[PDB]
Amino acid sequence: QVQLQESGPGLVKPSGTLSLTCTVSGGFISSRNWWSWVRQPPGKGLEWIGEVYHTGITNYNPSLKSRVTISVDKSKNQFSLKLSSVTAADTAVYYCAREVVGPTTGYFDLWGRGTLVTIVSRRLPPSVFPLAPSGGTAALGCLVKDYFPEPVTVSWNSGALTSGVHTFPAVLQSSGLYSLSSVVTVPSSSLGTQTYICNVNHKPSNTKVDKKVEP
Amino acid sequence: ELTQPPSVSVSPGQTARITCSGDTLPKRSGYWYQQKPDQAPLLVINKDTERPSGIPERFSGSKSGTTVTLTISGVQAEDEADYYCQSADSSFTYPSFGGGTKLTVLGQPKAAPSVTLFPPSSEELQANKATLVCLISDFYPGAVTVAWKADSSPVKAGVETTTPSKQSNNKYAASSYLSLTPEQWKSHRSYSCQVTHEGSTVEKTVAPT
Ligand SMILES: CCC(=O)N(c1ccccc1)C1(C(=O)OC)CCN(CCc2ccccc2)CC1
Repeated sequence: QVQLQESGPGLVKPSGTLSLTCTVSGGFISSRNWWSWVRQPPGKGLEWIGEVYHTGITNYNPSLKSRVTISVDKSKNQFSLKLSSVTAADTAVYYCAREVVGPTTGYFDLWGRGTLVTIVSRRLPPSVFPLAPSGGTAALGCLVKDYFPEPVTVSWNSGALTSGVHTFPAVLQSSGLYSLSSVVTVPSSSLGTQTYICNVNHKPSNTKVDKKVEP
Repeated sequence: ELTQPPSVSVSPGQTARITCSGDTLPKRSGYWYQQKPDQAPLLVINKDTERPSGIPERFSGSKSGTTVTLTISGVQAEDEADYYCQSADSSFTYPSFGGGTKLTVLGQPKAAPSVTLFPPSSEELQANKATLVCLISDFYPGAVTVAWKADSSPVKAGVETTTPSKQSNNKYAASSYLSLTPEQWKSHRSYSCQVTHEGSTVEKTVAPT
């Protein structure tokens, strides 16, 4: 089956240019389908950006049409999106998609996984604080304090620890800054013996921290 | 150009009807997509009434001129998702999308919250700051109240509490943060987080090391 995968920078400066590429695998760019880009701001609905045929013919959303470039490159079996003069309104998850187009109707029959692109103007790096943890289970965690904008990713032990992990939704404080916590529930017996490290990444401020959580 | 209701709620095993209205539906047809959190949309009804292979038989579609409807029979908790209708404009130049309908499945069993309360980290105190973190998980329905106490006196200032949000197991999670000065933290014998849920309370207490 055909698979689509977006790639490209996840952070763009205001008035800069967003640039994404869709790699098509398992089939050819050359076909009766059209290839498109669709975006979805966090918590909002879908918005179509535009479409391209394998010959290069393009057709864009008129509300974006001056800022959009969609291109095809059959040698690499890819198609790409450039969105110029970006603002905060352009922060969204971007999806590449395949369209099935008939004489009078069309629809979307295949989607990439989506990639978040954030237009970063103001930013603030978080502080990362361990939340230190008898029998039973024990809770330990990491507090990611006072960052902007979203998002932050948290993993544990480089992704080797997944069972018992709960990363809570961030709080928007009255300061206009975000905080979040991530907690692992582990057997109390493994504390003195197993090392626990929370891997925090706030890409907008390039805050990448691996914080050891000890008793 | 395409109109669908922002929300629909049903009980497990009932039938959900999601409508989509638009003057282009007769000529340009309607297509329905299901979208779950952190996932791309998935086509569940093709060209008004066709179900793709691999879509459960409880999904069906119908057409009524300027309106098309997605019907989900015997709704299950796993059907909770956003549903988008899609068509095209009258000139067949551009796709059109509805705003999306959030389908909520009610009838989940009541569940009491678990509470974890953390004191300020030594690292934070060295930064001349203090945050207490109260984490509340695995409750239902998704409404809780949080009350902080210094020793046994209510604390209202410096409290930041999230709106409960659904976890990947269909229960709710929330968190509350209490900011203090290091002096406040060391002055009192303890601080408590009191979490109330459906008239029941759970309380956790922490104290300076
Ligand atoms: C060669 C010119 C050409 O074909 N088209 C065209 C028309 C004007 C300008 C540029 C390109 C289109 C067309 O007419 O469909 C054959 C215009 C519509 N596009 C489909 C829109 C769509 C996408 C997804 C869901 C629903 C609808 C497809 C191409």
